Amino acid sequence: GKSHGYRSRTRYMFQRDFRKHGAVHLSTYLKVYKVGDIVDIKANGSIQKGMPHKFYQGKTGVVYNVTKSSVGVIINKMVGNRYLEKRLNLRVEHIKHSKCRQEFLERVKANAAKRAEAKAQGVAVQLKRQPAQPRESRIVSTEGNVPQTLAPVPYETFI
Amino acid sequence: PSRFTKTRKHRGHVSAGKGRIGKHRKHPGGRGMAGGQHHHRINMDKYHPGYFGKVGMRYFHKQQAHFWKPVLNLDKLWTLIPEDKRDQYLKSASKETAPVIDTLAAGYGKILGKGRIPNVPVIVKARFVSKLAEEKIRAAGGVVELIA
Amino acid sequence: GIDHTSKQHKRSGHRTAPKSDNVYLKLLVKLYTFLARRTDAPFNKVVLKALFLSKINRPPVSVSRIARALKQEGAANKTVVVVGTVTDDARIFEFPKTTVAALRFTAGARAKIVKAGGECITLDQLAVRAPKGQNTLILRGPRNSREAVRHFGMGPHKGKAPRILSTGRKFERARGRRRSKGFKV
Amino acid sequence: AISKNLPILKNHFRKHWQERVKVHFDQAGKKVSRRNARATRAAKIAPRP
Amino acid sequence: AEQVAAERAARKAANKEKRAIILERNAAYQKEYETAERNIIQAKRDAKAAGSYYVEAQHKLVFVVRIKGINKIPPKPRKVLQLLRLTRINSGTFVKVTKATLELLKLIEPYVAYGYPSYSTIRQLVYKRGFGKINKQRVPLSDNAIIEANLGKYGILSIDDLIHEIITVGPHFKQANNFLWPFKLSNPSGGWGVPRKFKHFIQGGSFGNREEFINKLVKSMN
Amino acid sequence: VLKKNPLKNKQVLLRLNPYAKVFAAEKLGSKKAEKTGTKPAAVFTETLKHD
Amino acid sequence: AKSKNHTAHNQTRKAHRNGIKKPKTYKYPSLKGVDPKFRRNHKHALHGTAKALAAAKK
RNA sequence: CCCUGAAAAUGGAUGGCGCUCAAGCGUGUUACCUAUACUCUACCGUCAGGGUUGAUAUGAUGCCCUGACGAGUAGGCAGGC
RNA sequence: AAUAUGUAAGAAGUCCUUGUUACUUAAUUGAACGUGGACAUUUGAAUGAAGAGCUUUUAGUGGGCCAUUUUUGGUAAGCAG
RNA sequence: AAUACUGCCAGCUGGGACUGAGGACUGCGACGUAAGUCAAGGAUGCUGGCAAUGGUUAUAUGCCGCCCGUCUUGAAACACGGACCAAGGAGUCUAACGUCUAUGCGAGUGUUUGGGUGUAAAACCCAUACGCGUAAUGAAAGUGAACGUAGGUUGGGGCCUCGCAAGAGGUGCACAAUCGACCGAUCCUGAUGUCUUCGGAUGGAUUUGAGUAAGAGCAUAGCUGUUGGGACCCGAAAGAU
RNA sequence: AAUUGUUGAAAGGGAAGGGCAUUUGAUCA
Repeated sequence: GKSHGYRSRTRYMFQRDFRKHGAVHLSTYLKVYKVGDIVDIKANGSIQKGMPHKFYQGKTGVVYNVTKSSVGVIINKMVGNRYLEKRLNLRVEHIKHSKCRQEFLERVKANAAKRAEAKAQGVAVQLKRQPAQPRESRIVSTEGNVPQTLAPVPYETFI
Repeated sequence: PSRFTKTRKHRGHVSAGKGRIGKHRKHPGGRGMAGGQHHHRINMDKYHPGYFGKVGMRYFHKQQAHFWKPVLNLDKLWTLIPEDKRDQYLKSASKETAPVIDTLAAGYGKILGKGRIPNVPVIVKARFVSKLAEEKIRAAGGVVELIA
Repeated sequence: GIDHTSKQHKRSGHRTAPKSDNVYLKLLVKLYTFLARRTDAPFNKVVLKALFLSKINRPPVSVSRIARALKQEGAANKTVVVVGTVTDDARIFEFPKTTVAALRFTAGARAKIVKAGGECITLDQLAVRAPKGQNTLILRGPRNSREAVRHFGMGPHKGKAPRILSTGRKFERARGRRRSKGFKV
Repeated sequence: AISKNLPILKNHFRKHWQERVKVHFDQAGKKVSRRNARATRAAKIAPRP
Repeated sequence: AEQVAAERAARKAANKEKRAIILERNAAYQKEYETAERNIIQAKRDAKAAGSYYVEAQHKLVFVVRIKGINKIPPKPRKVLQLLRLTRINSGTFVKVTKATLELLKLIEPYVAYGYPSYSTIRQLVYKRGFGKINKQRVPLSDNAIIEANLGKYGILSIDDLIHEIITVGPHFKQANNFLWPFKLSNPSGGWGVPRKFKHFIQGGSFGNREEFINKLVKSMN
Repeated sequence: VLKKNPLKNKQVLLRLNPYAKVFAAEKLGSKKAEKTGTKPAAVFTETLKHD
Repeated sequence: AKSKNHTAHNQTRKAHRNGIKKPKTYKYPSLKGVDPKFRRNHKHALHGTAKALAAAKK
């Protein structure tokens, strides 16, 4: 027949990295998790208790519950034509912090610092980011950089 | 009716509003309530839970006369008194003369405490009373008389 | 042709002009349309929009609810406006003086207001006194308190008043509602 | 047979009920006949009530 | 009731003052255009003369027209076209050049032709097929009053000001472009010039970037 | 009631652009540039024809 | 008489006709699945701060 | 490029007529014809945004202004004989 | 690798002071909810949006096929998947 | 120097086709120092011919065009029914209902079971009962909803005040989520008293309800849908008396 | 009405019937 289990088709997914087997480094257990923090989910093969499902591997979610050694994650799963929230409790081991949120707090702090300093005089704060604008005009000098003529090479039958 | 019935507008259409791939044949799912645990179990479990099975014991020859206990809350207690004297008895808040209500005669066999009746003396006669209703009435200044 | 990003020739989804054939209601609707078109007060537009509401969308407003609304700070000297019917509540005993304008007034509610010291005016009189709706307060009754909306959205693990005719034992209280006969909802 | 969120109805029409349909088309006629019989009895039984 | 003449005179005075400001601003814009063009030309000349090469700045504005029908379109390019306001064939919009816009154009390149427009073709487009968006309606622009009323908050009050905002990307270029309805052009008068449109410009077709060659196609289609 | 096209109706063109009259009077559409002359460097001259 | 078993064709279009909607978020989320001790202490703290606010500002 | 390889049964298919510095083959450039496709205009219907009780004057479900769109089986709704 | 895919790009935010708890901490030590107070041009990347959100009812549907690309069974199939 | 190529002209001008919508003025512009004029928010002037143009049908010409309805992914098929015309012909009715809409009354609602009256199956009037709702939860015994301005907080139309406007503060009906309070069941702890086994005050629950928290319901009619009935119409091979 | 006979009109190289536009014949304000 057909087989669709809790750990089906995870042979290369729930597997430790090369030369990275054994116990887990004592850094994950020292991370402090609070309600509202955004974290990523990455299953670890050494610990088989509280392991997330295949779908929730690599997903990013907010923390809503704190337990002895576990946190609750809310993940939006697309079923049919709608997104449904899923509150799943996972161990600390199979969860890591997300650096995008930290970059957001850093940008916010710099944003407020610039809003203070620039507005102390009140001129062109320009607190908003901009994309890659087209390059402006430039002048190139051929002092020791004379353009070398290039021609296509003949076809060769090297073996 | 017939003029406003959609059949008149459906006249001309071959299927008459019943489809082409599936024609309006006889009962395809059965007659009446054919199937409640085999093919209509999904609907019978997601819309009408509790249809199949027995719950309690059996009460043979259950007469609906022993359970005739109409309820009347405290807020709708002064409505039984006629309006022409309701205001008079509202302003006359004295213990020597208070309005008397016969809830049994009004058709209510039980009084429940809800409504925060005004602090006026009153007399209420009922077959059954509740603890909260009695406490509220006695705090207001009235008394509850037990009648049969 | 156009790769349409939305439905073509779609209706606004709102009710323009009353569906009823009440001549007085149409006259009031015309008057409030004139007001809301030649004035700038949003009160006229709100009243005109509420005049198109159906019976289920226009629940009755009780005198107790009116008193509760007027009990707010600074609302004592305000004109209550109810787009619908004003009912009488026997659970209240002290009704303050007010001025309530509504389409239809229950006889008991009208008697209660008259005895308290208020008056019952219509929407036309309310417009005449306050063309811009000055010092008015709009009251709407509970719309979700109907018995027909409890059955809406029925599903497992919802508890949404299954549609039944009889009540009591052995009436949709068996397997599917208890853990002793299988599953619970 | 079984459909969306509708109530369960118990309709007791499965025998030959079409042969036992009693429609009281003679309500007014029966009332008139009863009144006439009452008047006739009152006339017959003398001033007795 | 004789004050009609007084209001007429006041209206004429206000209109004359407004026209004076418009004329001054138009003269300033024309002087700036001539100065910029001459400055670029002489900069190229000095770069050539001094034993160097002048690398012109990349064009900051492009014009994109749709050359494909609304049938047999993949969903992601279709959505990108809807977001870029290209729902009719032979419809054109102006686009400010950024990284995001460049990657957007790289996705729907097969169904559009885009290139760097010039001041003359921009002015011709705005004059002939220039339509605004007021109250979600396509009201034609035949006076500066409507433009001032619908764009005066951003410092734009005339058709020449709108053209200036289009050609030179500024603080309010987004609003200036959003106010303008997409230009519904016709088929080219002299033809597309290629036997097969659905091939790249280097491959011999209208599909793909045309750079400065888009001006001739736009004027032929307009 | 009807849309008149600029660049073909002089009245509408003048109404839209008051500067059109000054432009036509000064003939700014055909302006002679300064008669300046610069010579390209020998490096560029040789690179042009370097095969 | 064999028949087609399973196919995902047109399912994406069917789901996209009515655009896929993100769940509606609220300022106060549901408090289910939370630690019972934390919920009890939150109830006690909420009662305390409500009483303090009522006593302070009237 | 062309030729042998390369043989199926009613009489027939680059559509055929026919074509040989092609009207065959690859590539380069202009002009020419057209779809219910594109731009404008006239009319009808639908939708949206509005004006119009300061009248004798009626149909404010009436009149007028502006913009956009108009395919279709089963099927739904609405207006009419 | 490419493609495909999740999250964040702000007022439901940030910062200063300090009220509550039966949670917790050696402990006013942390957590949640708070009060007061400060930050509206440029409210915190680009683009777009005949506006968006929400509820009820129900007709028909539950036999598909073909086209590019990836690809299973089969020598192949206008074969099946 | 000229010329080829590309791009510009708010430079001029020759020729041809389609269109004439709107109907006293309202606006934006130009000429004219000024009167006034204009190609400036949709065409007028003059003149000629007749009092034939054009509508319906038949034929002819250039082009296009397979047989109606059903089944089917695929019909015109060598798949099915049709020689023609005239008459009849197919989602109707009842009982209980669901959503919506209209009317009447409204914490009440429904005369027509019946009685009186009656121009006589018409119409009018009426007392008590009765149907549903106003209280629900448990198998049942039973019990039975305000610590509060009928709670706190956020979002929230409207209203009030300040403010030239914009904006700021307060109240915020309806409705969305969450935290609280009370009622029934279950698990618990157990205050006085006492027919020593009765009585269940007070304090809780990751428990549970088709609850309360200023009622919204009842009657009739209308579209659509379901059930039972012969059930949109027609058709079996069978069984019994 | 199906069907049939006469009179009057039209067409007819292995079908008839229809649509897009017009000439001709008959008729029409």
